[PDB]
Amino acid sequence: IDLGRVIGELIDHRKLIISITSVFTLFAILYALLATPIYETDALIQIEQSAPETALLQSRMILGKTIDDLNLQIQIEQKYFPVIGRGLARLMGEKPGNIDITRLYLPDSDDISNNTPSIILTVKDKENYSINSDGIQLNGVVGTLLNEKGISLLVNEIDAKPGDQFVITQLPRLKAISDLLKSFSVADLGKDTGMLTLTLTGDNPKRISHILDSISQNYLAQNIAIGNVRIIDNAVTDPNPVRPKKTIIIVIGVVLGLIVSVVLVLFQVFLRRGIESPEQLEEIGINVYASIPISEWDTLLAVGNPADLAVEAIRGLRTSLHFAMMEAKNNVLMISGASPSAGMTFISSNLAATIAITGKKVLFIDADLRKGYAHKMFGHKNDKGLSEFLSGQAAAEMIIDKVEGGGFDYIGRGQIPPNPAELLMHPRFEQLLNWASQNYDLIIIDTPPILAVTDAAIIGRYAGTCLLVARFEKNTVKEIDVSMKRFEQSGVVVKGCILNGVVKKASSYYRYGHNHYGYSYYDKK
Amino acid sequence: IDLGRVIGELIDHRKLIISITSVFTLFAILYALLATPIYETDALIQIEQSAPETALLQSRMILGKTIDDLNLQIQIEQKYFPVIGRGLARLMGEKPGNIDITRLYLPDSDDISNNTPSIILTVKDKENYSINSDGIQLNGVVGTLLNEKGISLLVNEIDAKPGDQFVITQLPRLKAISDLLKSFSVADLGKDTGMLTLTLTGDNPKRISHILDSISQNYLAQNIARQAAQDAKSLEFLNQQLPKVRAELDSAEDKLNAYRKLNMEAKSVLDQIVNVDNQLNELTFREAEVSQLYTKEHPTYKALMEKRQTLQEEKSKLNKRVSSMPSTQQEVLRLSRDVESGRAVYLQLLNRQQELNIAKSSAIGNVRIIDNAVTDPNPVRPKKTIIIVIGVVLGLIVSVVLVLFQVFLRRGIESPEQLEEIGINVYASIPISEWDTLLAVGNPADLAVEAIRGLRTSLHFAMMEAKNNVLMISGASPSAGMTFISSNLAATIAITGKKVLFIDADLRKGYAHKMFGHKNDKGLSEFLSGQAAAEMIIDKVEGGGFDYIGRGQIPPNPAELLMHPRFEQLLNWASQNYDLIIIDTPPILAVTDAAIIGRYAGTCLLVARFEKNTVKEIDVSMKRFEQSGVVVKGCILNGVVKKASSYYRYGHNHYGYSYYDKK
Amino acid sequence: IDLGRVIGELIDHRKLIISITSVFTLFAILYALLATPIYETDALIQIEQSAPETALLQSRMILGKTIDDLNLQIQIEQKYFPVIGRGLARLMGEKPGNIDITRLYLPDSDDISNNTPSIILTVKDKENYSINSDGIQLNGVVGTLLNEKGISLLVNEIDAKPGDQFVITQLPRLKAISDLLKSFSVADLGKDTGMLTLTLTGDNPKRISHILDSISQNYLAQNIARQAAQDAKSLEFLNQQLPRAVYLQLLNRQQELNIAKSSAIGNVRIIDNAVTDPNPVRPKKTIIIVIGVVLGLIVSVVLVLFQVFLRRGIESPEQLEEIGINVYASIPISEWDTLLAVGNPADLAVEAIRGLRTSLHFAMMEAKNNVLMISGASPSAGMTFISSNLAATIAITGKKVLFIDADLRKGYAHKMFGHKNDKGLSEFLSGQAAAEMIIDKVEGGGFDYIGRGQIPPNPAELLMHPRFEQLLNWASQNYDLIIIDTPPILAVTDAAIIGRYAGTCLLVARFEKNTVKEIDVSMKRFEQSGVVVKGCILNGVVKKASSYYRYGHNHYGYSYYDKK
Repeated sequence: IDLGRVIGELIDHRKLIISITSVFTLFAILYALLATPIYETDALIQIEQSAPETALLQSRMILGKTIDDLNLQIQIEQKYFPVIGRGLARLMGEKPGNIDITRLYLPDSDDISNNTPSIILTVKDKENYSINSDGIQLNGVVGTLLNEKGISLLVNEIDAKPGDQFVITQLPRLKAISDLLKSFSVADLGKDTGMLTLTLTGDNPKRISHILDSISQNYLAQNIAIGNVRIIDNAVTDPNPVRPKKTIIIVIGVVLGLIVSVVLVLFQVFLRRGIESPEQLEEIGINVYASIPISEWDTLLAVGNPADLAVEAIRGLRTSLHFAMMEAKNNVLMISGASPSAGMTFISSNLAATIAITGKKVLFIDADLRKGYAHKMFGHKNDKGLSEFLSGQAAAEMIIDKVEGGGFDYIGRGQIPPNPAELLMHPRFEQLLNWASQNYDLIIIDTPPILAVTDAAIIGRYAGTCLLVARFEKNTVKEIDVSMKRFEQSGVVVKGCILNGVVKKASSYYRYGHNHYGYSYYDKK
Repeated sequence: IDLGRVIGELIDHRKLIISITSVFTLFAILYALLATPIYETDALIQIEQSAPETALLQSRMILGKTIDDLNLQIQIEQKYFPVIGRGLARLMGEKPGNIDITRLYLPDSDDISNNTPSIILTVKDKENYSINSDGIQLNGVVGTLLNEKGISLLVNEIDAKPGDQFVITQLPRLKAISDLLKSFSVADLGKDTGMLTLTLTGDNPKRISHILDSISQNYLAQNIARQAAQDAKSLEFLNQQLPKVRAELDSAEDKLNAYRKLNMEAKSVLDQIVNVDNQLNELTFREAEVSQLYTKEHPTYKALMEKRQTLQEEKSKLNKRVSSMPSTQQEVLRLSRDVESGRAVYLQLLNRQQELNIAKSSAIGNVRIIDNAVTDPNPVRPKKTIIIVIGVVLGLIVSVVLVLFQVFLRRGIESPEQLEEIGINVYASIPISEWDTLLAVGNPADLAVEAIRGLRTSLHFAMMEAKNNVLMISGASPSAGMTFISSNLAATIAITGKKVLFIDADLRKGYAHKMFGHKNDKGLSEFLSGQAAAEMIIDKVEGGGFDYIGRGQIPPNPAELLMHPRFEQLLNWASQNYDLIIIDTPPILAVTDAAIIGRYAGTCLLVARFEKNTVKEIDVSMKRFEQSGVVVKGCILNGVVKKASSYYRYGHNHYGYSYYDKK
Repeated sequence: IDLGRVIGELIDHRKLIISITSVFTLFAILYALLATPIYETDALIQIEQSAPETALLQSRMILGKTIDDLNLQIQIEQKYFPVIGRGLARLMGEKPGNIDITRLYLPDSDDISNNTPSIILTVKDKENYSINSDGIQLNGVVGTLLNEKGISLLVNEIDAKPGDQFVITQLPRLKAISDLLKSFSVADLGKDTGMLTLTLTGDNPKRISHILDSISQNYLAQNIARQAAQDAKSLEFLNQQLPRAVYLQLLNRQQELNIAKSSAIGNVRIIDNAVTDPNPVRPKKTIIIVIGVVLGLIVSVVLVLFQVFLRRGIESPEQLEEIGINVYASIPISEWDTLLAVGNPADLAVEAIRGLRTSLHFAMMEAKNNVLMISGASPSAGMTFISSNLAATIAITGKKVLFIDADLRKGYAHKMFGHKNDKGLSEFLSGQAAAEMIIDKVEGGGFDYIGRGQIPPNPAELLMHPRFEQLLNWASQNYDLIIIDTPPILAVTDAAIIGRYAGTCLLVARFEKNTVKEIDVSMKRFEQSGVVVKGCILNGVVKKASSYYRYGHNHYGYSYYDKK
């Protein structure tokens, strides 16, 4: 692999790379916007040490006293149904509602697992509200305390709009202490100075500053009730959130999308075996006679769009065949796919059309007695196709039908017989070929793939020329070689191959200095 | 790839390299010349340790005093419309105008995000000015304070030319402290030494030294008041006053609760008066401290009573506004004023007690300011020289990687050597002519015409021992110069006294008829489709000497017209009247017409384009011709350009010398 | 590459190498002898610490007191127009004049263009002088102060010659402190020890020692003042506390504090006062010259290496013979309108052409006819020099030689031999001249020549006329050898047309200018047109040691005569 191969592969998969990278960046931006901003407050404390002050500041004594003072065991969360509701609600601009609760006793359900009782409060106005723990509806009022259903609850100053729901949890005191301890940090900036820097993170900037001030003053009061701790700086909140770090999140999104795109591209590059250029077949010693491009398009393409790029390639194939087919036993050309859906009847029918327009009589036999659909494609008197002639119940003149937008006669397969391979072994097939080799200038035979069924091997003994049809990416070089060796093993010589369905690729161009797709050539008018 | 290869590539792509490098250095130069200069000031403080003092100097407590005295919450920015207007105005010598604001209080929106209210002040003269917060136009005069629409402002000593605009922000005290702290630095410099090296950076050299002087003197006066605080009565005074103020606050809170158990203008004037009361109380305490540690005739004390008189006038106006509003909201406003002023005084006295307690128990005695703050007039940023150097180096690296990519990603033919390696005979390398008449006729002394004459002499030797005198010339891709080559070759072989017929068998995009002047009726199409004879389709080129057959009208079936026996009849007839027939044919990788025609031509030549075709393309064309029974004699490389990379990779550039007597 | 190759390359390029190194060294000596010498003074301070005293010495307080004492805000520079006038004036022995200014007050415009005001003082005699700020001339005298135009100046002791100019700048005190601090350096020789080394650099050896003594004395006075301030504060408190045993005790304490206050000498000791080192510390001339020499050598070697690796021209006949191109001669450079073979028959290039003639006699037998077409690869390859001199050397041997100049585009053999320029080869080809009107006699020659004639508009198509072949067939029986001169084949096609009629064809390759691939391309382009080039003549060979060490031979040839 070289630089040109790498860049060509990247250019080919530029849609996949761009899509995957943009999906990753979209997810990163969606996270950075919808992630709740977590703020930071800090306070400065002077010690006259600082090793035991840290362990006493984070003790459950100070922290629990702070929680008791500020009633931090009453958790209130405005209710948004998804994991994205809070973020987008902040993004639009709706101010998040808060209700001040000072006295809360839930019935202490204290079941096997859920140690934290929780209710949902629904705001009905600025004045009254409703409560539902487990569907039990209660109606309450700001001011007047509520003592009903094992519920004691005191709301002051509801600040929200009606319809808002709030999950209100009475979490245990140690859970609250652990929650405070998780976001509270004590450090010493100088490592030798008496100063301690207290830090608290949280989503509500005012609440965390109040909490850190309370921590500072609880520590101060504990010391005084003596070695003079003094509060240098009270807690103030940085208004810029410290998390989420939007820029690094987006950058990691972009970089990770690039890495995933690149690794998928290399997996696809090293895991594809199909044909990529005619050079791959010509290395094996196989003569490629045309590389037919993809046509973006029941009429024949060589008729509904004679100026199409694929029809031009097929004309090139016709001129190759006029030279390859001389010094052949007869005017019979057997076209065989390598695999099903190799685009082989497309090629044979359009080749019949382009050879017919040159003033030659062409007969298109559809000897795919298993899945042949030429009759469907050309319109049809479906009775008396090839099977009926082979099984003895038709004459040669009764099975030939003329294509309207054609110029070539054709013979349909007929009814799908139960024994397609054994009808073709009848001498009537060779009699039909010998008869048609006098009334027609060219006979093109449609055959099933040789790696599926043996029918093509039987038919190809009576064919002067035999051409395989490969699909551009679907068929492998080894499939073509296996097909030609299986033809040889049965006494049939494949003259060469027709690569079909070629698409424009930069990897081809850089790997093999030609892409093999072909130029468009007309004066635009 | 060797040294000569790389040198040749650099020489060839010198234009791209120079342009990219010059663009990068231009960007670096304009950045270094337009970025705002950042000056640095430094002081030297002597300490009688010093790590607690380094951490206490950078505390919000010490810095907040500097924001309070120097009004650092009033941000004034001279308004330049672009991101570069300030720098280019500095370059043109326009002195940055400045205005002095001693009192600014905005309507204090406090929305979700914009915590910093902003207004725009336009200068009209040396005396009056205009203001527009949110489109509301106001007219103010320096001196006389302005109280309008919940906006209090006092602008003094305006020193800008008329028409100058300024963005005035009242950024919050904590934001002011953060901005100050981000640019402030304190270092002991010895670890034992009492020597503290304070530094401060900023874009105004006169202002940062005032800030650093304020910081140094704040810390100095703090440590001095530490010595006199031990015996001072202020401690006991605060210890007695704080319970009284707390009791008054509790009484006010109880009264507010009893009365409770939202007019826009009422709340706005309440906020105005609360702010005025905070400023007045803080100014009273600052006046006391200054009168203790400074003199009355000191300029600071003069600023103090001037600001006090200003605040008193503002409070009087606010009280007059209150007296005009109905008593129903007046009662609520008075209760709110009492509660908020009690809270403010309680907080201020708590801060006073905190500062006094911190001052008292400081082990450090005499502190002395050795070097007052002085600003280095050479900006510390931008570092112009390194900026321009990085610009040059970055431009060079970018140019080198672009050139390396374009060298490793190119596949087009670089010399006839590439073709002749594959066993393809090149018969001429036609150069690019900088120049509707034929080049071989308009400029018979051209360089490309000389190459084409060489091609003529090479063809006379190639075309001997051929089947006939028919020469088919086919491109490899469109726009390979195939018709240029064939037409000028007909022009050169014509002047040698030979009868040349130029058939244009490109029935798809043939334009030789337009290029030679057209009796376009009865072209090759009409003859092929049977509606014309040979004698009526041959025309004569005026500046030529060779006859030509045009394509005619574009048929719907060019490849099927060309297979007619009429084409071979025409060629067999013309091969007896003419010494040479040259046929213009479409490319073989586009259509198959050339493959059909080449069966009737005794010699066939492909025209490759210099950089636009690949060697693999030429080989694919020759093999596609061979597969149809046409044998391509060789190739004509076309459009060659002079390249040093050819001269170092191969020994020859294949471009060709110019040879005439210069006159 | 090997040792022999690089040695030969340096030997060949010795002129470039020596010239580049010489230019670099002249730059080095010019810089070393014109850069202003910088002297360094040193003083020794001992502390009985050492970390804060270093920062105190370099503080704006001590330095500012020094500048106020010595008036360092007045900067005086002798005026020389170039960046080299001062250096050359020092070289010529001109003692630098100085003026002593004790009081200066400039108008202090302090505008954006000029922050520090400046005037120019022109010395007219030992006493009087003139001043111009921005063109306004004012006359002053030593002694009598000048107070005019918002300018006050007191100049004392002018020591200079008349016509000397001095740029006098008034520096802001902070700028003077910045300048002083830049050159002043405090160090601790022990890194812990109380010993402090003070150094100061500058272009005036006496001034820097005065400044460093001022700094040291200000620092010492400040240090002893600190001990005296505490002692005087204690004494002042005792005196203010004076109201009988306590009275006598306080009197004794007052006397003790007086004696301790006056005994100032304390923490700082000035061991060495500043003295200037007479040898300037900068510019370090010898190392500068060494760097200049080495840099010139490196630059020369790099340029030589680039020229060696980027040259593609022919360097020996063996390069051509590697492909299989027969080289029949290598013609050296002749150091030299008459022919070389006639003006200087004993030249080295003419001897090489004689060797070529004897080689050609063998090469040209079994050829179709006696026609020899000589073509170049490039113009200016020496085609006509070789052709004409070869014709001369073959004509002195008593053979009929016809020299045809078939270069119809830039042929100048007629201008070389002297010309009856009418009826050249073009005129014969154009149909308007006979064969016999175009042949002319070379005067100092011995061979006939046919000039090209008037430059035709179609040189390549005239040569295609059968008249040309008729002329060759006719001349092939009236002459023993026809030498035809053509344009180069990589320029035009005329040589390929003419080579159809020549029995022998030879390419002339210029020694350094042409490339081996160029000669191969030329021969293959000849073959493609049915013309077989017998071989090559390398021309313009020069003597090179790189060839002698790379190849076993230089291919330039010996001179061979008996010197008398």
